[PDB]
Amino acid sequence: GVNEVPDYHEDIHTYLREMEVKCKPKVGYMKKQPDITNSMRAILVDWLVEVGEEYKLQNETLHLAVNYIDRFLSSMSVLRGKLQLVGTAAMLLASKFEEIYPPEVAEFVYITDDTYTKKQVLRMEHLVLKVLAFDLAAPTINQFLTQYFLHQQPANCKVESLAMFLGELSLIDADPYLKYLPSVIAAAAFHLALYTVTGQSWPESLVQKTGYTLETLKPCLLDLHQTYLRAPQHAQQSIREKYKNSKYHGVSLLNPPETLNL
Amino acid sequence: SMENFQKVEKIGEGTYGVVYKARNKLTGEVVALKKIRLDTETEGVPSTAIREISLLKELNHPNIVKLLDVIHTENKLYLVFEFLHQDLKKFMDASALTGIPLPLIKSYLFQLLQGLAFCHSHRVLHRDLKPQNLLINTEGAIKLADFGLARAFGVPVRTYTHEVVTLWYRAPEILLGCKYYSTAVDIWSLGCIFAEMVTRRALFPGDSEIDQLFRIFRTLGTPDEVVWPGVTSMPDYKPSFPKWARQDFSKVVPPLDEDGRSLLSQMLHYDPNKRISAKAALAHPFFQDVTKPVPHLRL
Ligand SMILES: O=S(=O)(CCNCCCO)c1ccc(Nc2nc(OCC3CCCCC3)c3nc[nH]c3n2)cc1
Repeated sequence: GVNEVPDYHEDIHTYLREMEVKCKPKVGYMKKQPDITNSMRAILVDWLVEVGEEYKLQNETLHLAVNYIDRFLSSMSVLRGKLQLVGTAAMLLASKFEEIYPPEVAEFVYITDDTYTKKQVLRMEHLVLKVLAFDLAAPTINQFLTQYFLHQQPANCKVESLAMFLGELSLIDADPYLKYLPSVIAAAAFHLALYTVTGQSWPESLVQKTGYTLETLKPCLLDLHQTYLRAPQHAQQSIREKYKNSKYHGVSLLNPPETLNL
Repeated sequence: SMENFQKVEKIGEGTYGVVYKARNKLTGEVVALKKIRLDTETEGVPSTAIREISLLKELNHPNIVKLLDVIHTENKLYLVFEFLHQDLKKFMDASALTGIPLPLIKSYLFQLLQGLAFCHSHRVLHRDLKPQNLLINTEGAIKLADFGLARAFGVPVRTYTHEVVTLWYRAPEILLGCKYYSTAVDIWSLGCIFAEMVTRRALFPGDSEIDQLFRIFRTLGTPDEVVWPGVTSMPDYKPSFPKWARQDFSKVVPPLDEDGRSLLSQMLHYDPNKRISAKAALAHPFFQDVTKPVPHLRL
């Protein structure tokens, strides 16, 4: 019924497909940053994951925050001692956009463990707003995943939670995932999740919807498969920890397939 | 930066900040300026502003009020909009004796449904439709304003804020505390507004949540599992609710014609799944003869 918005879901998908291009960070940005690295970004995103867990924020908020950090950093160079400040303003902003009850500024100063003052966080918020020019209604992996879920027959909670798990891991590593779009990562994550759990494949009904096939998903799907297999070893670990919870059906405990048989 | 704007008068106060009628001294354009004090020591830029600006910068439609610019001083933030001449509420009171001509009510509903379909097509819920928020111009347009309460939704929807929509216009699925609500809440509000345009008085003027429900129930009948499957299982549903018979819908708004009645009945359907969408309501026979005349009164 109306919760799945039957009269508007296609129009909305179409609209999101348009905005994800306009809202895409620039892929080569980290090369042009003098003092921060891919690894320093990983550490930050992993931290924001803890923050989301710590304040029981929506997963959507997390994805939104990162989109903001990535776009801001596409046009602003930032010293390593200030990277966390950018992230904190971003997470503050994301919460204001997405949360019914967002944490208050005072709390955000607190989890930066008194590195930055309230003054700083607020000024930074303002700055992120100028650079993003208030364009905060961005498409994310989850906005797509959530529509893809409507295609499984019947719905499987293990599949749903695993796909969000794999989407979230992609947020951590700019190389390679900074070059795929939200909709394509979601699609890879959906397939990989579905195949892992049920043995089934990216279905004809999503080919109709998205235009993507396994052949057009293969390159992303191959990177995602690697990340999955190497996760227990990755230096960053908060997402694995987060998805052990019953909340997400403990999917991070599942065994990745040895092959994708593509 | 506010260098080029000359103030004329205060218009009012909405969800946040204060609106002013101003004019560009260079172009001559008449504008409305939403001004938000940011003394900072509060909590920075308010989520109401962050939502209204990002949503409105995307929503470009002749029946959605137009955001022209944002001016962003260190401790003060100005939003420059297109200016409209009055709100629907004042117009209705100005039409106290004559009432509103049926072609103008007709036009207004059509336009309102366009603007709303466009919001819904762009994943935005307005969540505060009411005559105070609907603005008119001399040329015959009506537009949706104040997206302070609006939000961007996902598909399917999550649970969002419950304290939502002005009471006289709040849909029964919210009043019954249902964990999910969707685009149908905006239709209920436009349903009430259509009634109001015909009668010039609120359809359900409640003074509390329970009185609001009861006023709705005495008009459309108390809903059961037959008319609305799953009502009796809703968090704020009480089996002790009085069970009122449903009124012959011709009695709800007596002057309304058969096609009008049909449309209104489908906007006020209890079950959000069955309630007519903005998209579909545009093709209703009620609008077969629709034009866009100028208001019959000087604004
Ligand atoms: O109707 S008015 O003449 C003033 C009386 N209104 C009080 C409520 C009962 O009627 C009037 C009001 C607004 C405008 N024009 C207007 N109003 C806005 O909003 C102010 C309004 C909206 C929300 C409630 C607070 C006041 C705008 N936002 C962008 N452009 C605008 N033009 C013109 C005449």
